[PDB]
Formats: sequence, structure tokens, C-alpha cells
Amino acid sequence: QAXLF
Amino acid sequence: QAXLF
Amino acid sequence: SHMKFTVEREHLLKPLQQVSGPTLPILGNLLLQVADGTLSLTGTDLEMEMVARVALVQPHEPGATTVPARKFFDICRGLPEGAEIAVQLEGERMLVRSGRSRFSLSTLPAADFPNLDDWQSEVEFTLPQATMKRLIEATQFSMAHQDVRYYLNGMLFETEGEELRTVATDGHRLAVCSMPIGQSLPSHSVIVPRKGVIELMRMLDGGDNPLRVQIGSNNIRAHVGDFIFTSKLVDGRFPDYRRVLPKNPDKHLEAGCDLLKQAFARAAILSNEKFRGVRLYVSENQLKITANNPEQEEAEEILDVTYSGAEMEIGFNVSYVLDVLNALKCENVRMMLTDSVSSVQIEDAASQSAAYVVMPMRL
Amino acid sequence: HMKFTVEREHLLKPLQQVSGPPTLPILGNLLLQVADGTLSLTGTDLEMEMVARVALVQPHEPGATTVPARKFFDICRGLPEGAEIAVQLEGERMLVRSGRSRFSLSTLPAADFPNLDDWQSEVEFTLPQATMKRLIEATQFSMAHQDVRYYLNGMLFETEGEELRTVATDGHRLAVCSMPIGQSLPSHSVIVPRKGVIELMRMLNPLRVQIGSNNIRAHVGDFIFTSKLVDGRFPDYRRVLPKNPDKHLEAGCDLLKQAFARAAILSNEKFRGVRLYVSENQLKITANNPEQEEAEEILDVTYSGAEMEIGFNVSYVLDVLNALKCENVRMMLTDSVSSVQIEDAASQSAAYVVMPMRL
Repeated sequence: QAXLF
Repeated sequence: QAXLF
Repeated sequence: SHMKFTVEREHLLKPLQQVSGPTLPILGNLLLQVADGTLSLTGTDLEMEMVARVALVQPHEPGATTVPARKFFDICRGLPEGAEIAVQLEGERMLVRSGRSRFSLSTLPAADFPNLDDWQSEVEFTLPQATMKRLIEATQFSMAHQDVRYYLNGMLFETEGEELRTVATDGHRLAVCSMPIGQSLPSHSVIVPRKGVIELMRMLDGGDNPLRVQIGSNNIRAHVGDFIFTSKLVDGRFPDYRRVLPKNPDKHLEAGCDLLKQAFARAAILSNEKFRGVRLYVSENQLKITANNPEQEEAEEILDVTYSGAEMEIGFNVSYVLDVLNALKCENVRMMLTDSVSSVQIEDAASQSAAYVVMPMRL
Repeated sequence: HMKFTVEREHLLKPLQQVSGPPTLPILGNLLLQVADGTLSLTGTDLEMEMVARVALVQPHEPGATTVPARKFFDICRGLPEGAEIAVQLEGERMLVRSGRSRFSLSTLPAADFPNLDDWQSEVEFTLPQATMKRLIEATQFSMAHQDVRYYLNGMLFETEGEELRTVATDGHRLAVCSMPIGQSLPSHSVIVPRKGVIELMRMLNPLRVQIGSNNIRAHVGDFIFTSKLVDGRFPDYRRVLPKNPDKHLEAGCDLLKQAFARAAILSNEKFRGVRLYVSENQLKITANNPEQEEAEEILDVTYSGAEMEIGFNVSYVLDVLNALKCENVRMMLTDSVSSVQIEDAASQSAAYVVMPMRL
């Protein structure tokens, strides 16, 4: 899972 | 609470 | 080994759901077997087993395997309404296909699946599913849960003359319900485990459809439609419920089931949260319910009842009284009292089929 | 001493809404106040407070006290339909009487009841309750829960021009919903805590909202809900929105939802990862788990972009498809390592941005 920022 | 037996 | 079957989604759902109803990995899987135009699904936890049979119209190949119960049911449930589910064993993987949806499931050998050891039936009879539902529903709530007296963690199923009876108790309250099934039965009494009572109860959604019950010395079986539920019986001695039934309850109270239930529910709010104690003061055509708690709060209810006996005071766990009033579901209720230290028999004023005995609390 | 007599039906919803939200004993009670033909009921947990006003037609005596919230509501709820509830303070116990039912409740002083400190409103407007319900419902699921970044454990409420906007995110997925309320508003942005969002949702006649620097208030009929705002800086959600999502997919909301729900069965139970392969008018969803089981779904979609592969947490995708509740959806992609903007194909009011998984 990649974070939005 | 009283037991039945 | 070369197991294959194609079947509708609707013909697989209830069979899968009932069977799927872990400690060892294989107990979390369902044993699937195809043989002579029949798909058999089997689930088990070693104490009880559910076998469901689904007839195969379309072409099939025989064989057997075990597959994850929850995932296979969720796959079939998730597919669209009216779906055609094509199943086939590919090596050590069970393939499920429907439309453009493909699922490869893991398997464990069918030889490793546990089976309940064979037994001989002693008692056997048939009755409507609604009669068995009524028998369980009327007494289920009085069964004990995790009691050290393991024999109370279940329901007594008893046959006598032409009646099937269910009895359930936890030492404080008792419930007994008898229903005539119109067949001459032998005198037999067995304890069905509370897990088995729940499973047996969860599969009776066919009302007047028949149910065949076969009882043995250590096992009980139930045939509902295409299902076969089997459970081990609790190996213990159930107490003599006839001994504890009130012998001479001279004092008879009669009141509205709902009005009495709403009064106990209101008084219960200010009763002790652990002991749930309420005090009943009965007098000429009147019932006064009182509840106290450690915060020095008090609830008091005065009702108009039909009572011509001597004035008396008696304590009770309000939850046990409410459970009986919720179970009766009638217009008027009858409480048959003796003294302040003896049990009360509570029944429907219009029916004797179900009776409830509650032991009081010392006030 | 306090005294009032009122119908059961005029007390139920006022008691139910006020009892909605025990650490310290007085927080489990409702402060009752009788004054000038009005009964005021007040519940609080120190962060938020709900005030309900019930008008008194029958004779009454002024005063105040606090009583157990749950027991007093259960007493009033348990009484028969059409009951007349006579209440009066007798020393240190409140007496509730109705017919032949009598209840003596314990009390704590009205002076000991906590009150939210006074504040001044900066922004103020009115809107229908359905518009506020839609705004919260559309973004509530994307709020974080017990996140170390405390400012994400809540919903951003933002006014700009003639629109009220709600924003909610947990760092992985984001939800925005904007609705026009037809009134010129100033540029203001505040974080309402997740507990306050739930209570504001629970009370939805017009709705009047008043917002300050550290507080927010909502007036619905005879109820007044107030909550403290989260004192933190919400991330600039505008910086996250996909800038140039060239690749556009269009499919049936339900068919896409049922395919992701089926594929999720054989996805990893911890990471919930699914792989999406988009090609000319086609979407293939694949799910794998450590038991070497695989689910695969091929759907007919509307897609004319370049062929690409992208990973996603299937729960975050299903949450967006469950929230949209529409006929068709629009998935707006960029590349395998950038976020996807998911919207209703017939409406731009609500947009959802999901960060993918490296799969």
C-alpha cells in the first residue's frame, strides 16, 4: 500500500 | 438464588 | 480424483450453507463426493455432522475431495442469481467456473476426512418440522451454558406413549414442553448437546414438511428433506424434572401477559445489575413488583391481577421471569405459587402444553 | 425544587437524541432544567454536547438537577403509549410517576454538570438536512480510525463561494463531496472529530450550522448539537487529486462491485490485494493468497486507453462502489504507481481517490 502524500 | 436440587 | 459436476447456484446455496454451519485443518473443509447422479456435501466438528445431497441432472464424473467450506460457499453466494456453477478436480486443486469467473481452490484428501462411527437406531419416528421447532423454541432459553454440570449444557429429548417432550434447565429455572406426534413410542430419554440443539433448530424452515428422527444410545439423527444431521448425545444423567415440579401450588395468580411483561421490564431498570432481583408482593386482585439497587434507587409497579389466595412476598431474578413471559407469547399468563421459598409454575392461561418452573431468590 | 408533567411522546426523541453519547460519573447523567414553560435536557462527554428543548403546557415549578441518562430514557420508553409522566425532585432523588408506576432516581448537583466554554461564531448558514446527510454519507467511510495522525480521525468541513464541502482521508484513500447551498459563504476550513460526525449524522426541517475557530454547532428543530473542532492541520487534498488522468474506464456499478466482492474471497486476508488488467473494452481482476489459490474475473467495460496493470486493496475499492449507489461508474487512471479517481458516471458532486498497491 502506497501513501497519498 | 436458590438451586431446584 | 477425476471428480466433475455442473449445477445451478440455487441448488447449491442452502445445501452449502447448512453444511458449512477450526482446531484441525480438515474440519474447516467440506467433503464433496459425486456418485450415481448425486453430489454429497459433508461438514463436521467431530461431535456432529451435517450431510446434504444434491441431485445432478447435467453430465458428471465420480470422485471425492475436500475444499474450504467458507470460501466455496462465499464463491457460490457471490455469483449472480441463476448462475451455472461448473466444478472439477484438477490435480490437487478444485476448479470452480461460472460465466467469466474462475476460482482455483486448495484441497486436502477425502481419505483424511473424519466420519462419525456407525451406530444402531433404538427409537424412530416422524413429525412436522413446526412441532419440533415449537418444542425447541419453547425450552431452548432454559438450557445452561458452560455449567460445570456438563449434563445441563443441553436439552433432554424424551419419548413416552404418543408424545415427544423437551426439557431444559440450569438449576435456577426449568422449561418443559410436550407435543403429541400420533405414533406409539418407547420410553426413551436422551440429552442432546446445546450445539446440536442450535444446529437441529437452524435447519427447520419447512413448517409442515416432515422430519424423521432416529435416536440411539450415544447418537441422534434428523432427516429434513435432503439433509441428514447427526450428533453425539451427552453421556450424563439428567435431573428428574418431575421431582422439582410444584406438587401443590395452592395460590393461583392470573394477569395479562403483556402488562405483566412490561411491568417487570420497567422494574428491572432499577434492579441490581449482577443479581437482577425483584420482589413480588401479591394480595387480593393485586401484584406489587419492587426493585432495588446499590445506588439506593427504587422502581415500583402495582398491577390489577386475578388473585384470591393468602397475601405473600416472593423474590425473583427478573431476567428468568421475563424470559418465560417472552417465550409464552399469549394473551393471559397463570403463575401458580406455594410459599416464599418454593418454586413457581408459570403457564399460558389457555394452554398446558408448555410449563415453566422458576426457583426464587431469598428476600 | 424542580417539577414538571409531560406526555411520554413529547419526551422520547428529546431523551433519545440527548442520551446518544462512563469515565466520570456526572457524564452518564442528563442535566434537566425547568424555566419559563420550557424543559431543557442536556447530555455531554466534555468534547461535544446535545441540548433538547421540550415546551411545558401543564403546571410546573422551576429548578435543576442531573439524572442517569440511560435509566430515565428506558423508564420513559418502557411506559405505555400515551402515558403522562409526572416528574419532581424530592431532596436528593428525582421521582418519576405515571399511572401506578413509581421510580426514585439518584441525582448529582446541577452545579457540578460540565458546560462547554462560550465561543463566538465566524461562519453561519442554513441547508436541508438531506444535503448534510448526503455530504457526510458520501465521505464518512474514508475517515481514519485511531490513526497516530490525530487530524485524520475526523472529517474536514469546508465553505467556499456558494458550496459546502466535506473531505475525509486515512492516507491510503480519500473522499470529497461538494454540495451547493445557495448562500455566499466565506473561505473557512475546519476538522470535525469522528465522534461529532456520527452525532451530527444521528440528528438528521432545515438545519442551521454555526462554525467558530474551535467549535461547530448544528440546530435541527428543537435540538442544538455542539462539538469541539480537532486542533490540527488537515492535508491539502487538492495536491492529491489526479492532475492528468488520461485513461478512462466505464462499467456497471453493480457488475463491477460483484466481481471485486467475488475476487476478494481468494485475496490475502491481511493485505486484501487485487490486480486490475485494463485493455480494449475489458477489465480482468485477479486475486492471489498464500495458499496458492486464485480468483479471476473478466468484465465487459468501456475503455479505449493503453493497456496497463494496477494493484489495489479490494476493500477500499468496494467501499467506494458501495458509497456511489449508481448505475455506472467512471475509473480515471494515470499509471501503475499513481492514484485512481472513481466517480459516478452521471454525477461529479462526489469524487474518490484511491492510492494503489505495488503489485
